[PDB]
Amino acid sequence: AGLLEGVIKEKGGVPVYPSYLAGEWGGSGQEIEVKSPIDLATIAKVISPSREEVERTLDVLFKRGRWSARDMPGTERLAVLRKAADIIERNLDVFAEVLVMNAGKPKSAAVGEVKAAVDRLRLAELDLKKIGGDYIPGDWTYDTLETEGLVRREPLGVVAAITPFNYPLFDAVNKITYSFIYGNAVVVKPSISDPLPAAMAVKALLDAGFPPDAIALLNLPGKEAEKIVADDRVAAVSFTGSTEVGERVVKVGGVKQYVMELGGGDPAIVLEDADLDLAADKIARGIYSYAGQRCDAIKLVLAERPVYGKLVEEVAKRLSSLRVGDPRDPTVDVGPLISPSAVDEMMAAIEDAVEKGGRVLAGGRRLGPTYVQPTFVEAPADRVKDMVLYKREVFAPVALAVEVKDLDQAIELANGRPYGLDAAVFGRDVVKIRRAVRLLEVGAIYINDMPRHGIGYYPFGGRKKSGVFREGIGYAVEAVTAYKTIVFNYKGKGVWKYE
Amino acid sequence: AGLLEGVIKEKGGVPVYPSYLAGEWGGSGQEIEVKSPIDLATIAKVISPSREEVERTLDVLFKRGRWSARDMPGTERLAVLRKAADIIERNLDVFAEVLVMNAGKPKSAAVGEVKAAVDRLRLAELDLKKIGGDYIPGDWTYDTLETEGLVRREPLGVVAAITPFNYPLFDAVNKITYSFIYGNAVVVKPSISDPLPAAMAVKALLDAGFPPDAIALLNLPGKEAEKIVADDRVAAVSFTGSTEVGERVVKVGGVKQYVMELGGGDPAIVLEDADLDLAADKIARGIYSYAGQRCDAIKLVLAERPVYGKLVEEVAKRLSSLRVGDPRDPTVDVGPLISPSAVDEMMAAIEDAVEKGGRVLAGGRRLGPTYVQPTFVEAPADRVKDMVLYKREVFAPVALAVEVKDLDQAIELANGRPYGLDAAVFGRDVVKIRRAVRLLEVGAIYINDMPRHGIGYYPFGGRKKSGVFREGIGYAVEAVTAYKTIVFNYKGKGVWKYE
Amino acid sequence: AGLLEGVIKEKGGVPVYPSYLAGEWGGSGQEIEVKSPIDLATIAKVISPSREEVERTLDVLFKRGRWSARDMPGTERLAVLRKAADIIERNLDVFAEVLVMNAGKPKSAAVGEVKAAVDRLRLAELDLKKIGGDYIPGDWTYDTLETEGLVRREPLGVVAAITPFNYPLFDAVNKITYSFIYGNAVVVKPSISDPLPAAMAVKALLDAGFPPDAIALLNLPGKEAEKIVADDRVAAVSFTGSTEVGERVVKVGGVKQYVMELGGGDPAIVLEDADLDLAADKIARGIYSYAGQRCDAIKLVLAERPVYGKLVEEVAKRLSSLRVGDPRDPTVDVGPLISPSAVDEMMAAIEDAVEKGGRVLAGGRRLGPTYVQPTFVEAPADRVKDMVLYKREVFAPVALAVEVKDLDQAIELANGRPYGLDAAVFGRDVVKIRRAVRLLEVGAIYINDMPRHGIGYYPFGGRKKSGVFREGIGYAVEAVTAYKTIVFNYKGKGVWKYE
Amino acid sequence: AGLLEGVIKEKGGVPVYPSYLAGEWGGSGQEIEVKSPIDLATIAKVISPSREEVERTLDVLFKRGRWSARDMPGTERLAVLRKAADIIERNLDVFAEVLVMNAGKPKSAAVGEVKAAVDRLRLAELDLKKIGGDYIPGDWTYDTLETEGLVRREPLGVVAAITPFNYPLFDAVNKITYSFIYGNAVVVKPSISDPLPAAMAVKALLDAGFPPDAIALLNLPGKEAEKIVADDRVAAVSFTGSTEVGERVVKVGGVKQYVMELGGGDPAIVLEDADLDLAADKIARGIYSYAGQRCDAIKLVLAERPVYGKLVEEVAKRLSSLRVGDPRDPTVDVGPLISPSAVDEMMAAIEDAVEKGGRVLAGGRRLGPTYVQPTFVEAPADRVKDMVLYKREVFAPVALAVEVKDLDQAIELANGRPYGLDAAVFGRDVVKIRRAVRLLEVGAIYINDMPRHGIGYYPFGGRKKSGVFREGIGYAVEAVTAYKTIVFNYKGKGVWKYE
Ligand SMILES: NC(=O)c1ccc[n+]([C@@H]2O[C@H](COP(=O)([O-])OP(=O)(O)OC[C@H]3O[C@@H](n4cnc5c(N)ncnc54)[C@H](OP(=O)(O)O)[C@@H]3O)[C@@H](O)[C@H]2O)c1
Ligand code: NA
Ligand code: NA
Ligand code: NA
Ligand code: NA
Repeated sequence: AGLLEGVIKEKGGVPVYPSYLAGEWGGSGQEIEVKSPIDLATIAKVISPSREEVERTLDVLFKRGRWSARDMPGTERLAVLRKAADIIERNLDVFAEVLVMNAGKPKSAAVGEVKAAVDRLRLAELDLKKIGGDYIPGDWTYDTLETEGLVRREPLGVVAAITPFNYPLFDAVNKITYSFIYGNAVVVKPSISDPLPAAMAVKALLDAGFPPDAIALLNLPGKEAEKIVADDRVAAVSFTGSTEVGERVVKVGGVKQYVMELGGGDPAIVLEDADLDLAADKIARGIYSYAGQRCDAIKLVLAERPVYGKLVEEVAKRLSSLRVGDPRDPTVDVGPLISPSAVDEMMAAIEDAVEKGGRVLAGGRRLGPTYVQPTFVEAPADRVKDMVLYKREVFAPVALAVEVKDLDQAIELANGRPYGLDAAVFGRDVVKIRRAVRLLEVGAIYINDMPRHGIGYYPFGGRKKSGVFREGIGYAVEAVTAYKTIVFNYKGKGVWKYE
Repeated sequence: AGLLEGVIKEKGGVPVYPSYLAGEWGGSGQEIEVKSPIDLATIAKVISPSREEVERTLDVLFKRGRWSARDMPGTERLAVLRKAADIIERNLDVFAEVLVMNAGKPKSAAVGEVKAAVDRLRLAELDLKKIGGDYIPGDWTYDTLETEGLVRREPLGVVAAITPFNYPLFDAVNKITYSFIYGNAVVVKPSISDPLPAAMAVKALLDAGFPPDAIALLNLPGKEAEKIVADDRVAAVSFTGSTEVGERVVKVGGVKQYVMELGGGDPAIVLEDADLDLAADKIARGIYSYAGQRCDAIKLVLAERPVYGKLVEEVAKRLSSLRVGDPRDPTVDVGPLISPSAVDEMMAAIEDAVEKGGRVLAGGRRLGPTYVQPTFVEAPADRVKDMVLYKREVFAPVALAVEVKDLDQAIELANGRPYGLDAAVFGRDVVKIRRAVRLLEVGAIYINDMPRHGIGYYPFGGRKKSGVFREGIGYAVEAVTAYKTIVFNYKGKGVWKYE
Repeated sequence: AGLLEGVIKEKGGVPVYPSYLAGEWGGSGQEIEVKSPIDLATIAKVISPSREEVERTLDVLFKRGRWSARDMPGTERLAVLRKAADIIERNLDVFAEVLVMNAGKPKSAAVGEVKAAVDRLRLAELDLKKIGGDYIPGDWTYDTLETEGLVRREPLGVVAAITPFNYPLFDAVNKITYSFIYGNAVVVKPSISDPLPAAMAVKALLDAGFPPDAIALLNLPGKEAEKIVADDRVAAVSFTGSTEVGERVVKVGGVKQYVMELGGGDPAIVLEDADLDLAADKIARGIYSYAGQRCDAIKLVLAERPVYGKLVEEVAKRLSSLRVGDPRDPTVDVGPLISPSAVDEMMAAIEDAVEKGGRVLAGGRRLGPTYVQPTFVEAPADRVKDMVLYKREVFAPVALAVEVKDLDQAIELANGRPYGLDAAVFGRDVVKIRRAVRLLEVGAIYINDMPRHGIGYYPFGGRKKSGVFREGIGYAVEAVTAYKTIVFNYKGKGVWKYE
Repeated sequence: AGLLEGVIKEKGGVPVYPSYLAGEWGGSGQEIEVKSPIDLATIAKVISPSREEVERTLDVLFKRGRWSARDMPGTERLAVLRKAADIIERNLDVFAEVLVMNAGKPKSAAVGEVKAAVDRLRLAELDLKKIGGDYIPGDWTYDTLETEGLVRREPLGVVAAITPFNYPLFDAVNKITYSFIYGNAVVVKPSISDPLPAAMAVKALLDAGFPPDAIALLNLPGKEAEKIVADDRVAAVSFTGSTEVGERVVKVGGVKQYVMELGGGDPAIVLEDADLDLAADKIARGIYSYAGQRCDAIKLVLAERPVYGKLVEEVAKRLSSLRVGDPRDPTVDVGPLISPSAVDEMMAAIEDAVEKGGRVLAGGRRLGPTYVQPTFVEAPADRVKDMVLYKREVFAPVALAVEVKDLDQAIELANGRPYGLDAAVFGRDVVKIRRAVRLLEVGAIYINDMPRHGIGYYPFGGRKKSGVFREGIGYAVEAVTAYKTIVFNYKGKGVWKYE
């Protein structure tokens, strides 16, 4: 309704969302139920495209889309993105409501994501900061004398944007924005769990002037998307999700440009130096925000001997003084988890930690099929490494607390997990901070703040199992664009006189 | 002998080359024969490492190598590379001889490759031109106010360098150089066809001071290398070879940083504008150099109506006035092809073209199991697209000639092949050149010269089936290094006063 | 009136414009008459500040202005500039009218300048493209081992913007924009001939939120401004004007950062290669626009033997088929010159050329105290160098035409003038274009178009007598900002382990 | 002798050094005595060029030099610089001896400067890191659609390098290096006090292949150099010296590119946070090195209440435990000052401080016409600002010590001097360091180390009275090079299809 006026179809009491096939909304494949984690009820259905529609869509994106995007000058592409931002902003309440219902996101966080999407589109002007190239004069080698080089970038063509469930709106808008601003066409494949915010974002872009044959939104479940990733007309794949699916995506994709944001959690380190009030506050937030369903959620806290006591005590208080339930009461702090399955995994991970010597300091109580209390588990350094909570990413509001003798042990334990997305360090001493900055094997280190990618104002991405490459204003150009070198030969042509 | 004094083992009349296991030369796996394309005779044997030695080597590279390379300051790494250059240069004749014998490379081209390897090492100082980073002040967004960002690069750790047969020495030295200069350890896996130049380059590096536990040279045949690519301790794979193996490599590798130089041939375009003498000369060279066993070899010539006649006539004359045989007579122009199998493919591709309306303008005659004349085949535009010589890369001295009505048809035929490595354009008119530069889908375009990557003074790499990412002085840092972002939070700390 | 509602004072029938003293509009110094070149009539008066008000203003800019600008975060500075753009745009007709009346600018050119000013402000977002810095790791020298460097930019403080008469509105808005976006305070000193557009731009900026104590507009005549340039609180001087005043400005200023755009005219070269229709069209425009009162006006045309005839013939036709008179009839092409004195100089320069063998091909007739026909004077190469029109910049619609044997003579004659602002080259051949690009000693070379700085989308500035440094989106940051290096010492601190 | 074999002329027992006139050594102007501060004895004479020789030299540099430098490809320029480094290095003892005798430099510091000069030349390869340019695509504005921009740098032509007495060798080699590597010709004008090291450096460069008509060395006393600075053939002036002469230089020069390193001293701040042992050590060194005749010498120490006592006590001990006398005994720590006049100024400045409430904590005793003890004077915050030692730069081994309540007072007192070259901050807390980094108005801030420009590995330069622009590896290109923009117009030419 409203923005999706003539798109959505009320059939049998439940709104039915079609796929956008690079020209027209539609689809003739199986219909799929979309549910809310708030009550496990079916709030909508999405129409998945058939084999033939996928083939036809890719064919349109490749033969026409690449050129519609590329032949639309940057000044107009920018106007399209800014208009889209206006359209989403005036529809703010409706975008937010869908996030709250479809993703189980607390009202204030749902509003924050819509505003992030708006800002991202509006700041596409800043993405131009990394547009340019270089001139390489040839007289620095006898072999290249009287020769000359120009290097610039070019859009790759068709970019596939695969998105996770925890940021259904922002991630799709972000990927669409950086792919399009440089002249690419885009196929969006949102999570089948909450594909609704993506449908709304795309329509807004189409209403804003986005070349109709240069974008596609396909409601394909999991491995149904493999046929898109594996296709030669898709020159790049921008994927945000779990380490496991990412691995499958590259193996199916083969050679192409990839940006793989594979999350995992983040460790946070507290030096005897830290303002514990700031630290406790930021760490508590990092642990529970959106019920820990954030790639940059704090999963492990490492604090030096002299502050471990106070720090862990303060965080525990803050976590237990939270409010669970329905995401609507702006008084509530934590909503549900995307699936009861996710809560099961969390409970099993807490028992594991307890069996291995871990002790719950806050939470630990399941409240429903999709509800749980934010949990903080204390654990001795000599036993934490074998705990599931440490070796894996348990996507939920749960973190471990470990007392350490010094920075070297903190760094060592922080690097001991298989991931390397971000890390946080609270403290004041420049030398210890510099050491941690050099040795933490992660894409980004947050000094005196909890990790927060925001809209990518600062580039972010993983190391180790957390993936490869970065997203960020200006930086994402590297994943959806290729270099083009032009070498000019003026040997013996009289341009230079021996030089 | 000499440089390989105590390494090589004369066993049963044939020198036996061991693998370098990141600490000691050795190996206890199968021994493999290395032959010369000049006479199909066995000139040496290489010892391949066993499963256990591969495992132990990777373990050394990962646990110690990363740190030996990284903890050696750049100033010393540079001294190591410059010393290696001195060592290879004083052993020039011996490095060249091995190239001529093992690769079938003509004396002057073998000398050129050794000199390229020397220059590459010596110019590692220029690779530093892309060392730096940026400062991202946070006051351009209300959300990032009193915040601040630092972005820099870091070596990934262990880089796997897989190399082709056509540049056994330069490619290994190039990959080792750019991986090491930034602080990485490296596993080199050369072609099992001519692994000898690599063994000599590595020893020279080791004699020059290259951290002994930071490099490895494994004589593994084809799929034996898969276990290296698939290992999690290998953070990046730099591969130069065929499209097919590259595809297999990524599928085995999964998520990691990749530089894939997958070759294919290059098209060359001649406008009615061109100096035909320069064009004929450069195109003839591009067609026959090293018996067309160059990724940047000219495989297709497209010339406008008014110059097609003269141009094709001049190139034919130049190709037929060449001399085949043994690579030793500096009077000789073309040596043998790496295998008789490669010549078979070439002959079958020439008949195919003839059957589809193609006509031989020069060459076409096989001279031996590994010898053939450089061939130039004329073909009508309306039938060339289905010819094997057009649809595939026939690694041999053979190119098609096609008359075109204008630039648009030239561009269209040039883009019609599945590859996109380089393209050449001879002509003078700025407008037509700019159009071709924009529309040719290739990593690099050479204006008025045949395509030649040289030592990578200008970055190069593919598009389409030719691969992804670039190699070049300064640019290769992108494939063997990862970004690291440091975000500092000074909110409410009094650094700024509302700004 | 309107925008200047409570600022302007109707006194004795003529509007009186006060100076803005960094806080309040006012002034108690002599009043000065502002006239129109259209009828030599007094259209307004401006109040110049007294010695004391200049001193107090500088004191405010220095003690408070630097901090109001600097402590306003970039996000707000940008909002201020965008609001100012909205305000000027809705007042478009009024800004234009004042330009037509006060500057003698033809209606369509007056509208174009207001729109340029609007775009400049609106695109301040693009100026951020050159914001960043670099990280300089210290391990590339033994002396700097365990050391590290950060380099960034900082606003200088108080920037003095001195502007010419030919672009009274755009130049002030441009200088104010680039100085303010980086955090500087600004003192604007417009030409006393047409200071009205500047007063209107400043008020619009103040209405938009520009820190009131961070900007100043002083109506000081010529050498009265010297006291601003010579003051130590002025850290930078951005000057656009004649070579002579620029020289005086630096000598008075002493050591400080300078951007000196000193104009002079531009030469245009036509190769036998050129599309003469495009060339004739563009060159005619370059000669007459705004009655040649443009720093980038074409003052000399050099065409090779074979096209000289047609080219000069076409330009002559176009120049004589123009319409002079009052700048209001959108049917009119050329308005008056700023002063009768300027027309006198032009007539004397035409006779000089004639006396030295020059022949008028178009125009030559004076129409009034401030009116003249666009003139094109033919001249033999062997005598042109001593003609006033060649050795000087005669700010008027007048250019020389000279036939040349080849490119080398064209380049030589083009470089023979004492200026080096821009040069234009029409032709197609890449080699001849590259040669001209290398040898023309000018800040900017326009290929196949007349020179036009526009809003500085491409940086521009002089060489030789045309000055030093550049203005342009992103580039002007170099003149109003200084570098700041931070070197960190971690020697023996355990950050690095010998590296 | 040796290197200066056939150049120097033994006349009347004292070696006579001629000027190098861009082609031949010689000169026919007045001869001038060069003395040693070690014994006030005449150690040599230099021949100054006559009016005519200055005119002829400039004429050679302009008409031929610019082209000899520019037309020598970068690869050869680099070889020239590296050869020069070899030549100076093998003549190390002789270069050092002359520094010790002519400049009064302690043996170990004289050796350090020769080695700095050698490294500078040898690392000219790193200056290439800032060679490149940018491509500015035109589709981000409707006005620039189908347009395109290339920006690169070009040498200016003839650069004048004026050098101070405190680094007679390094400063000349540094300026010559960065001016020449980019293709400029250079006129060197060394201090008339110690012009000998410059003569030796130039000869070495000439022996190494430096284009003979592209360099000049003129022994002109003070204002005799004005005729070089004021000449239009000199496109840039690189000046290192006092604020006063710098001011005179620009006023004489008028419009041109300038790099003005005007020194002044540096303040050092010690937070209650600092390792006082490191601080005391570094600050003592910063105060006395080369008898404080360093632009980056510490002139003021500001330490917070709790460490002021220990810190000042430690520095005093270190300063008084030094050894004065003759610069030869490697056991000696401090040699003489360049002139007795310089010592007079120092003594008068110490009494002034004492009269205004200052108290000597170390030194204060004059030992001879050119000898003095390193002095440390304590002073109350409420009276220091009016002391000569604070308001001026007393080029000598003398600094003030002031106790401060906190960082804000330290920052305020540090910014209270009229200079702004460098500042040092010792401490650990990131927040206080960041605040000081933002608010100290200086070109460079050294964290936990004394200020040391070294060879310019990190760019350096002044703010306020300390001058404008920077010198440093890579950065100096900005002062001796100008931008060149090439704008290509393809409007309606079919390159782009509406974009
Ligand atoms: N900012 C930096 O990076 C830096 C580095 C090192 C030194 N410095 C500063 O520079 C000064 C160095 O000592 P210095 O005593 O030799 O100072 P200086 O007198 O100012 O040195 C001036 C240089 O300019 C020449 N000169 C003097 N008058 C001139 C004129 N009217 N026109 C053209 N050139 C003229 C001098 O030649 P004569 O010798 O013939 O008079 C000398 O070579 C100190 O204040 C120091 O702090 C700054
Ligand atoms: Na694939
Ligand atoms: Na893998
Ligand atoms: Na001054
Ligand atoms: Na001058």
